[PDB]
Amino acid sequence: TPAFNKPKVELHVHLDGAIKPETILYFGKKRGIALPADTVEELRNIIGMDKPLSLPGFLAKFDYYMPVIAGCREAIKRIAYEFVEMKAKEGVVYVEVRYSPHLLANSKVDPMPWNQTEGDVTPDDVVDLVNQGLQEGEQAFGIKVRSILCCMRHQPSWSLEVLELCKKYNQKTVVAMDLAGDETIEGSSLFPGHVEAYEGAVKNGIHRTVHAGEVGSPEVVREAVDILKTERVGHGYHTIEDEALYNRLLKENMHFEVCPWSSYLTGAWDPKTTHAVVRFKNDKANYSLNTEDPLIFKSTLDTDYQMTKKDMGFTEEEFKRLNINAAKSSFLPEEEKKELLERLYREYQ
Ligand SMILES: OC[C@H]1O[C@@H](n2c[nH+]c3cncnc32)[C@H](O)[C@@H]1O
Ligand SMILES: [Zn+2]
Repeated sequence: TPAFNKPKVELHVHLDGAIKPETILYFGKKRGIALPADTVEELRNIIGMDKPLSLPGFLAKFDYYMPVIAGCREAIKRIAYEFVEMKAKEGVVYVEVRYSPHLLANSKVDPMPWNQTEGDVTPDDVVDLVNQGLQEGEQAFGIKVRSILCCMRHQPSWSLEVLELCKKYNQKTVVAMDLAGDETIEGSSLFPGHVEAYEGAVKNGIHRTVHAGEVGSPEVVREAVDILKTERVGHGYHTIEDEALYNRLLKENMHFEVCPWSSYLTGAWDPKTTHAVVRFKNDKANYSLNTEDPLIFKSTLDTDYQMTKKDMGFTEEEFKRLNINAAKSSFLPEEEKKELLERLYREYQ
């Protein structure tokens, strides 16, 4: 009994956080790289989370498997193809997948991630590989998929290259630029490289989204909106703490990419207090429901819908509403955006 057994739109999920324990296990053995466990079940209990951690603590779960995928063309392409398949099964008709091309390369990246040995999988090459896997999956499962390239908060030197990658692969799946990573790194939103990459995104027409306000204060969101110029805000739960900012973003119709389950598990939400999404629902705010990192939260898109249904009392009326806003707020060109909307209204009939 799915909470919302109808077509959905997902705007917030990381490719490297949506991998199958099985594929992780396959390449661990195939490359002879160690994993913390040798059974999908135990691998899933080590990588996955049962209780709230902190943002930096949760972020460490990637250390376990990223080395197994990074540097391998076959793996990079495969996880891209299998991602589409996963989303197809969840009943998602349009998705924007995000990831850091740098954390998957093993050549022309400094610092070299995961202590890898120089290879030939360049940051540009990883973008192309994901594109190919994404496209093959679209043909095979029939859903539309697009990508977003992430800037890492702690590594602003990578930022201008991410911008260049967005320019090159513009619409070749690539639709936007994101700022992901450790939100707690004081002043990370303001590092020159990040600011300059975003200034360039604005002048070159490249779409923008920024993780902000999951753990930081209203000010981090204010910097994302005012200085960085995001078109959307990843999370943004703390925005409501500044009635002025909240009400202003509400007026401009700012889109908040909400991830309920994630907010609880990253410690970002005290289950005693009313979840920010409730305020958004009541205020009729522009927001979407997202999974964020399904692998680590041992979850599915339905996890998040069920959660808002059971607690927070969401209805099908709201599920349809927020999905229309997600389609209106997607980074799809106008014509593709109309087609998506047409599709949903038909199926919501
Ligand atoms: O998907 C690109 C990167 O975004 C970071 N990321 C994943 N989930 C996140 C939640 N919040 C902030 N950053 C996150 C990860 O370090 C992953 O390597
Ligand atoms: Zn995220």
